[PDB]
Amino acid sequence: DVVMTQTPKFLLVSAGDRVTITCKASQSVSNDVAWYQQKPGQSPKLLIYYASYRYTGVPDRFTGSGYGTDFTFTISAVQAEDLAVYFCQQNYNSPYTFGGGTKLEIKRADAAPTVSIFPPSSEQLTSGGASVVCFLNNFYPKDINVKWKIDGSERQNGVLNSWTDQDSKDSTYSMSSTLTLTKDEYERHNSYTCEATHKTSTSPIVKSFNRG
Amino acid sequence: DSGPIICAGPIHSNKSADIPHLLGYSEKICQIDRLIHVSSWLRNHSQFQGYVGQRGGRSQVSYYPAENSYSRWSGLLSPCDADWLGMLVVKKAKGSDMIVPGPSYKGKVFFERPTFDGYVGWGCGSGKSRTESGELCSSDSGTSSGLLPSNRVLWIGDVACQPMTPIPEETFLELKSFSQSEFPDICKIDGIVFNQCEGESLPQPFDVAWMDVGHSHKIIMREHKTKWVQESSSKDFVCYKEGTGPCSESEEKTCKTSGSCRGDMQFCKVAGCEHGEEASEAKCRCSLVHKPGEVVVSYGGMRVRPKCYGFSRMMATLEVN
Amino acid sequence: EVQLQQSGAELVKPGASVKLSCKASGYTFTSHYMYWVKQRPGQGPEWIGEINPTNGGTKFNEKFKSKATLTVDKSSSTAYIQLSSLTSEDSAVYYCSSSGYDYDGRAYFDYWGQGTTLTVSSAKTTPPSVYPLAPGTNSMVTLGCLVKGYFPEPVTVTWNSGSLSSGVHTFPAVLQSDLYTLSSSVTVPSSTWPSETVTCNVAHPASSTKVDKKIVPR
Ligand SMILES: *[C@@H]1O[C@H](CO)[C@@H](O[C@@H]2O[C@H](CO)[C@@H](O[C@H]3O[C@H](CO)[C@@H](O)[C@H](O)[C@@H]3O)[C@H](O)[C@H]2NC(C)=O)[C@H](O)[C@H]1NC(C)=O
Ligand SMILES: *[C@@H]1O[C@H](CO)[C@@H](O[C@@H]2O[C@H](CO)[C@@H](O)[C@H](O)[C@H]2NC(C)=O)[C@H](O)[C@H]1NC(C)=O
Repeated sequence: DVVMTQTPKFLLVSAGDRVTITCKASQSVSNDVAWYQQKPGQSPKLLIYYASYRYTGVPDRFTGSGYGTDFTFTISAVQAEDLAVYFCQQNYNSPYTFGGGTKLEIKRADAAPTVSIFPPSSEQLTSGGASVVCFLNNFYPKDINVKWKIDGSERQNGVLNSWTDQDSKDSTYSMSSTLTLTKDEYERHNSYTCEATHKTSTSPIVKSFNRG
Repeated sequence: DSGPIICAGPIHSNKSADIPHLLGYSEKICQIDRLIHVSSWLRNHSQFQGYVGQRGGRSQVSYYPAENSYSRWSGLLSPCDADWLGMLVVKKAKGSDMIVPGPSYKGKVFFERPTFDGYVGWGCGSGKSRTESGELCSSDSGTSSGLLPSNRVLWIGDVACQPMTPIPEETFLELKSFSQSEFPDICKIDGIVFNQCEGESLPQPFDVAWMDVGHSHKIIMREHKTKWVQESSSKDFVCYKEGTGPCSESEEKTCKTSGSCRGDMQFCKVAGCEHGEEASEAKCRCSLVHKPGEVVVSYGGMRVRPKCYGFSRMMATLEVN
Repeated sequence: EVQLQQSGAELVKPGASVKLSCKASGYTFTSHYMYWVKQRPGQGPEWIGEINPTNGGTKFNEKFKSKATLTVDKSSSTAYIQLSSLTSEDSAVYYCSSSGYDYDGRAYFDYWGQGTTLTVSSAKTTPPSVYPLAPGTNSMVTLGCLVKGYFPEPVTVTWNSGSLSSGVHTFPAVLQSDLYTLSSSVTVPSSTWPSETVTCNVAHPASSTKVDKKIVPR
């Protein structure tokens, strides 16, 4: 019913910078808006209640301000820990409604992915499967391209990728690319190569191994 | 008659001064005198800095309606008063809490009313006050000191609050059933279904006698008898140092148990007291609070000692005929 | 003291219903509304409804009026949500929470369940295969664990029964076909690994599958 229009949908800031999230209620909600910080895997954690009161145990840097329809949430100095989605919630009149969150992300010095590749295990080859795993760890920014070469020939089918969330500690991203051939298909090639196109090096980071 | 219970009105100088938690009954009553409880409420819920009741304290709070029998007895506890003493809860109004028409809301920073199922207070943040309808808080430079006179506080209702005698649920269900009988055309009161009427008016101002008996909702009354019994229990006395103000919880527990302090007639009668040869060079003195006693409501052929007894404006919907 | 304990992960076929439960403890259950909020993967929260534990009275987000039935058992301090007519769009984390002003303690409180995960799918629950990743050397060394072909979520990978937690990257399980594959890497000093055994421990509760794989060297 009461729409909470939360801007911006995204922040990119450096540790130390001030962050201000705004939430405009489509109608007056008194001071009854709460500000939640939500980190991945966790439930929402209340930071600010009643528009402008820090919930107990909340660092000084988190503040909120507002009454009526204009609410501002502020991290006066973003710390790397503060990677999360932030959202206002109106709890003035039911149904209580949430701001569309704000993904806060930390702008940070660049970093090459430490890449490493991993042939199938003896246990997987026994079951007729052959996954070739490639970890690209602790890079920045999140933009990274991974290419799988089988003996120099690129490959796309059977390529599963996952990306970690930005790191709370070092503000870096990390990615895992898996290539599952069959065993038979795997035994009849020798070079399996993981190819990392990233902003840091000019030439794609590459690591590989050889064995049928 | 409606002066302070124990403490002349405050003259706060810092709107940022902390409100201390006081254990002593005479301490808490002194806060209630200085409207420190309402100021506390406002700080807690309303983004309010400072105090209300500057200079005038509790004796000068506005009331709706302004003729107000119970405010004359300073020792009669309004909902906010009981809330400070832990006897009920004045909750923060949210969107589903109806502001009754009638009161002069304009410029008010806090108002509260009994509702059908509880007690609801509306606050305003620092430097704001209420519009004339009371729907909105808006800028008010007239409140920027954060030390506001008592007339920025509005207590809706001729209401009196006291320790109840709990009643079994079946009794309340019978009172409830009598109340419905006396008001067959009231459907919802303050949003709470009271009678079953497929077909009802917009919520209308509803002035009604009522008692809170500690169940799901108040029981409203038309024909009912009330009786005020002076009970002289220790809640009816206040212990002070006549200049240094109220006494500690230890000091006041002494006076109300040991009978070694000073005291007016009723207190020496009921707790004993020592006049002459003051053992302590700074002894305390307890006196009876100005109130007619505890109200016992007779209703539906029953006698009740309720939490609150009041006549006040609520919002009721009316059945379509 | 205060705890909202939610019932465990749930996997139901579409069209089925599911009862999620939240046991409140550490506070007076009836003094505080219970709220249910749905959160889909990577989305913001959806407020589902509130239930008054005194009444069983409820206010709903209209989008859920027919999806969920809210009830409360005062006798066990349990709020339940009955989600019916389940489709894949009901897969999400469901939180119970109470928040508001605690008028007893005279402080605001905001308490959340641990979340309960619902997977709406007719895919068969499936134990994973778990594969060591030895790096077949330099200043550090990165190991790995492949947890492959399990359904449904969740899976808990720990390194060295959780004693190895720094330098760890467990990657979001990826769904493909109706099997999940999960990856975890762990970076340790080069003098640490071949000499000190590293083992990924992987638990897939749906299949009661607990397995440890020591990353023996190549
Ligand atoms: C506004 O919020 C204030 C902050 O909570 C609140 O003060 C707190 O009140 C509680 C109970 O009234 C006190 O709780 C404890 O107090 C002592 C401990 O020192 C114990 O003897 C009690 O049994 C109880 O456990 C807090 O001490 C008190 N905190 C502070 C900082 O004063 C006000 O009461 C609130 N005002 C309103 C109107 O709600
Ligand atoms: C306003 O009252 C407060 C509390 O009595 C005092 O101001 C500060 O209060 C903080 C804690 O709230 C404490 O650090 C000190 O008591 C005060 N510090 C400072 C730097 O002022 C003080 O009595 C009043 N403040 C004034 C007059 O400026």
